[PDB]
Amino acid sequence: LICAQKFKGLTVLPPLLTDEMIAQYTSALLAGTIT
Amino acid sequence: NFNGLKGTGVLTESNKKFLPFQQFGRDIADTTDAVRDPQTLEILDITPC
Ligand SMILES: *[C@@H]1O[C@H](CO)[C@@H](O[C@@H]2O[C@H](CO)[C@@H](O)[C@H](O)[C@H]2NC(C)=O)[C@H](O)[C@H]1NC(C)=O
Repeated sequence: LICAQKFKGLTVLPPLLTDEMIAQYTSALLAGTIT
Repeated sequence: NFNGLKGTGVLTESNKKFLPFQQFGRDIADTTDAVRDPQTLEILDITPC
């Protein structure tokens, strides 16, 4: 409940780049450096 | 205001297990989050507005 006790004005905002897009960039760099 | 338990917010219904001698409820931030009504014997939870 340590994550849900944020009633006292302490917010965490998500990153703009999600995990899927980061993994897709990683796959793109891997493909570009292998082929 | 239940015997000096002043606060601001809504009082939702909570059904957590307590003890007969335990009526107060605090949290990590040392704030009154769960309370027991003095007259009637159910449990309320303070949620901000
Ligand atoms: C507070 O006092 C009142 C009388 O002034 C009592 O409440 C009654 O409790 C009985 C329980 O057997 C109920 O059947 C009645 O309907 C209640 N009357 C009311 C609420 O007017 C009792 O002594 C105390 N009540 C509580 C909830 O502690």
